[PDB]
Amino acid sequence: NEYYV
Amino acid sequence: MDPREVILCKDQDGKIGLRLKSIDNGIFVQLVQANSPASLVGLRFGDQVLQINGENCAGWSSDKAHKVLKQAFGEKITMTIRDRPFERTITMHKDSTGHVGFIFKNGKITSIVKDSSAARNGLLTEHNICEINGQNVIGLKDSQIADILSTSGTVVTITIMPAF
Repeated sequence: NEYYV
Repeated sequence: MDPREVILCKDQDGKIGLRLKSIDNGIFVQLVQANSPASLVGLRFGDQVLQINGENCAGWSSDKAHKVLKQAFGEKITMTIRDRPFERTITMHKDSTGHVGFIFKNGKITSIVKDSSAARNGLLTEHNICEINGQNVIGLKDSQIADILSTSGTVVTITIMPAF
């Protein structure tokens, strides 16, 4: 997974 | 700017809680075990090691660097250190949606979102995230880093380093 932040 | 000296104590197997990496013919701190002597003297990921017991680290492999620590005589090891030579700091502002404007995975920035504060501030990809608003995030999972960013107020100040 990734995390747009 | 200048190098500081540190003095650490070994455990029984002669260890200090430190893994090192060879990069551009210098030696750099790659891992620092929790509650180790390395940790206590403030060594972090990205610190450059110039000397171990007065002996220059230049050109050494990490295997050589570790060997020199394991075979070092006595109870104290001295190191001469340059604090993260590669570290930079970027301050961003969350927009309306509460985002600063980048994608990350495994502590590395992988994409910059168009016309966000991360874009305006020239945040770069292929860079590890070291700290967010004082909080060290090296050795944390992506979810803990995303939660640190969430409860953050508007100003988000990250230190980064090129992955290298």
